[PDB]
Amino acid sequence: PLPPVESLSLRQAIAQMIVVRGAGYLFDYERPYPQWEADQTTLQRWIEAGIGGVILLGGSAAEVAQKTKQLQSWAEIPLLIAADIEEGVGQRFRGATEFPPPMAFGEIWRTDPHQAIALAETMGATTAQEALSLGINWVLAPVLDVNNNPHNPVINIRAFGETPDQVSALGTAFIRGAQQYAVLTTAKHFPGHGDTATDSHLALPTISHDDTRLNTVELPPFKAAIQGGVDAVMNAHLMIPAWDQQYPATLSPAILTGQLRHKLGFKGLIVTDALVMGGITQFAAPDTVVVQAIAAGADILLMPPDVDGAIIAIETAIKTGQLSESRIYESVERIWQAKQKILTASTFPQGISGDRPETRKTVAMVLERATKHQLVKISSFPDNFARNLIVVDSVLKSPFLRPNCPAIAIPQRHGYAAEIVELKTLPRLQLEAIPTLIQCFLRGNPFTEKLADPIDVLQKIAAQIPLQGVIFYGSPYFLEALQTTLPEIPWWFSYGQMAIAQAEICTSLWAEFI
Amino acid sequence: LPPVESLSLRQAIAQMIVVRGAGYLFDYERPYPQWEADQTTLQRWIEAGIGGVILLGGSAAEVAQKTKQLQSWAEIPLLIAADIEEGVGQRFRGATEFPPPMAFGEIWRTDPHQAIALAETMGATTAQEALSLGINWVLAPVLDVNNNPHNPVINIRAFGETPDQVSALGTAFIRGAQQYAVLTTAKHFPGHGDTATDSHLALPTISHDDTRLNTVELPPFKAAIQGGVDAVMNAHLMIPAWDQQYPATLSPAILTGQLRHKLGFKGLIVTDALVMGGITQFAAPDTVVVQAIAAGADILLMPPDVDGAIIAIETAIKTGQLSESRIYESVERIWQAKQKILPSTFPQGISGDRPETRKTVAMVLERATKHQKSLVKISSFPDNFARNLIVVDSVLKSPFLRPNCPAIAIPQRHGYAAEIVELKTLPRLQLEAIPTLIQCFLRGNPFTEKLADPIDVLQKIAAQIPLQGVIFYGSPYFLEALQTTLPEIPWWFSYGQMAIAQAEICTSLWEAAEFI
Ligand SMILES: CC(=O)N[C@@H]1[C@@H](O)[C@H](O)[C@@H](CO)O[C@H]1O
Ligand SMILES: CC(=O)N[C@@H]1[C@@H](O)[C@H](O)[C@@H](CO)O[C@H]1O
Repeated sequence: PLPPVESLSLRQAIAQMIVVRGAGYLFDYERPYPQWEADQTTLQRWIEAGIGGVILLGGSAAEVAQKTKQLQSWAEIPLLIAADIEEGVGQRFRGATEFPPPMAFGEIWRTDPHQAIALAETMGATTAQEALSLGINWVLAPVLDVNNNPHNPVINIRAFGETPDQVSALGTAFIRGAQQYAVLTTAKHFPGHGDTATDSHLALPTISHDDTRLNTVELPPFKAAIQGGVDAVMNAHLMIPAWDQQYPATLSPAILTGQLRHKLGFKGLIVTDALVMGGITQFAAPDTVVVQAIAAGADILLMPPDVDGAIIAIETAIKTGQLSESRIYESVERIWQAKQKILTASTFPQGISGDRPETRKTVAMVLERATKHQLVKISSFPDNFARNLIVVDSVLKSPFLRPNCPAIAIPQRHGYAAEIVELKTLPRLQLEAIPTLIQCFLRGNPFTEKLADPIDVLQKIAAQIPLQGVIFYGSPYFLEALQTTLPEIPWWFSYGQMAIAQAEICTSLWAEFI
Repeated sequence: LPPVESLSLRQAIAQMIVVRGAGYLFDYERPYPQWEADQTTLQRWIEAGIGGVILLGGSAAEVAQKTKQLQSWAEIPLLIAADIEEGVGQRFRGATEFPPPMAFGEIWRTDPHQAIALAETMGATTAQEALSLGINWVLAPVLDVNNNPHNPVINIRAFGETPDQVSALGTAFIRGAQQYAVLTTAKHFPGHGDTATDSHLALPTISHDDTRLNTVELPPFKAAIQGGVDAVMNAHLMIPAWDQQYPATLSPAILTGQLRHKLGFKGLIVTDALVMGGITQFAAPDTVVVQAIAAGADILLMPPDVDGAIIAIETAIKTGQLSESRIYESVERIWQAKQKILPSTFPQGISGDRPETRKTVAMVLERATKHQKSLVKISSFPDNFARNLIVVDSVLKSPFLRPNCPAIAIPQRHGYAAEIVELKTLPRLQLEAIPTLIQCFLRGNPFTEKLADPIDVLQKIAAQIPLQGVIFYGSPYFLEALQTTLPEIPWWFSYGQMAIAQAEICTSLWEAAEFI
């Protein structure tokens, strides 16, 4: 059960407003990012001190099930446990179901809205159901950003489309689908990251548009989701000069309170986007940030750089009259209302879809319909006489490439043998001139300063080398420039980078056990 | 367990079979569908009375789920095996990963007493964590003596280059694991140590006489037999001196004569995986299986066709080419082992952060390490000014490389930006000229045609580039060539490829805003 609010000490109350960051992996030494991800002693200590929630990245699903069990066992007040699963729990945690990125659904809506809505619906339902089963009760999604800028490095295919109505529908469908289970759902990133070429992880972006446009494009998904009863809204770190010329949205009273809590009438959790992000740490000190953000009306501080001193800063702000105890508890009340929703509810593996056919088919359907082509069928050759050239953003970021994955195995049956290189390395690579297939896995994500421009390196290569064809996985936006730069060579494209998206494409083109 | 005679001849036969499966809970997750039984097949074969399963892949948590699942379908408890040579964590992450056996041999050169005590800790921690996950059959230690520095498949998987060295370390590992109820397996009799040919690809030819075999190859295996190793796995090797017509796997002279009789091994005699090209190029799947049992094997590991093996056996019993009493002899020995294996529940039993365990791993890596000069430091540069060139065998085969791993992160802080490339791509890559650090993780393993040989391509790069240093992880065998061919470039070497090994070496060369 949940204890009455006023029974908390001012410190326990403040602590609730803080969400820290762990790893899915059980042990300290497995942590990929020890700078940002607390160890067990620090995590237990925080939870026993009343920390409000934990956001987890990394680990197999079976592990997260084990982590969240452990984490919850240290908590007197049940923890909000969040993970960013946009593409489905499978995106974050191997062993759960990964869906194709939202922009894939975007396609289907253009052509067939009634069906697109319904897929997003079960996209949300399944995401919501598997999450509960891993012990994750807070889904930070849907992304409601309207992507108007082909060059947007951070949002890109994470988005349901380029127009507000497309995004409105497909985003509320997802919320509707998840609403079938008890998990918080999160609209992000207010008031939309849609238009920039700049990534707020790297630096502070500025969207120039005025209030008229802002209500015309950026806002409606958000309006829709709030009327929808989305549980939480995560703002981005952005300069919105038409609303505030001083502060980024994270720190602005006019934005978080004036525009959002008041004008749009959002009664849920206003959540700062991660507070360790380059965009914001560059703007102000970690303590200025926490206090100013609460001032601005944020209910939840997501991943503050210094947690121990942040609580202390808020305590000191409260004594110096810069904030008041009542303010803190208004935030607790909202936190209670959401912790109330999550307490009503799955034991791993039970609830994971797995080999369940109905799910596998839904994933395959979405890929198929969202696909884009020129039909053409390419050449076959004898063993290792040809080259399957796989080009990826980073190799440490390419989990979708695994031994015997369709993108490798299939072109191999046909004589092309795989070479895997990073797009940044390619230009400096001297290729044997032999029939060659190029598959680029490239898309936008967090920590992408600018998108991939394979077109130049490719044209150089079409002249140097006998291209059979080029497959693009991930971002669509470079097709326009591909058809224009190289009409000669046929191309195929899919939104999915995953094994089953690979299988579909590669098939259409036509011994090791350990 | 039920009396041995309660089993139908079909179930007796079935106990002699161990099939391959993946740790991942679901079918679509299997990286090797051809060899790895889907969940339906696995359930059918188990209910038919199959002897055991061998698992590959999955995190440790994933695997505990799997094994619980598999034992539930079995009336006779299954042997469940994985090849955890390097610690359960080699296979299923989340469990403990030890540096490879050779690193223990390295220590043994200068300080045998420690090296033996460390090896025993490796054995005990490995048995302990295995039990935790539901893995009762540890296929290890490898007893091969690696004489041949060019040996592709064994390489650093061996505890060393001499019989006395392997016997000591190998038996320690055994005595360590003997603190828990698990089967230990010696591999791969009569030792895969000296060949340049990987038996996964082709049938190795072994020209050594009987005397040489007893001098080098065998003595480790005897030490383990007197030490009580529960099972002995045999290699597919043509040893004419022993059998003119058959590989070790299919030869009664070798398995029955040399192993069972001459060495008096009373445990499980296990074939090497029967899907390997070394054996399959030799005979049809059904001949292979019956000739295997003929020669005295108690366990048929991963027969290429399972259902067809059982038929083929039943038939040969009819024609009396095999014998029914001969099937129950092997079931006797399987009964003896299963008697033993009859734990604790995951995450309990997993060492995790236990500082004794973490220090053991760290000490091994640290005492096994090699560097050209007493101590040397590398220059530092401004951000993204220099090059960190990571060279690996295969990118899909390199799980020790993850985002922000020390090998990437540490040089990064000193201004060397990451570039990852496969050794096969390297000689064709024209390098930008900035001071460069090269780290190649290259080692012997299953499915290796030839040992990766960087010496030539490095030498070419060395003349064209301001090379700061070369670091090798894995196989030691090219260091002499490095030292001779590039005496002016400082080098560092470590047996381990994992985070902790990168961390150690890289830190020593000198003295991120990214969260997702
Ligand atoms: C614009 C953007 O990348 N937003 C993400 C947000 O979805 C996520 O929840 C959090 C980190 O977990 O902050 C950012 O990394
Ligand atoms: C020479 C060699 O490496 N043989 C390995 C053996 O180590 C392994 O235990 C077994 C089943 O996995 O068969 C082969 O893959």
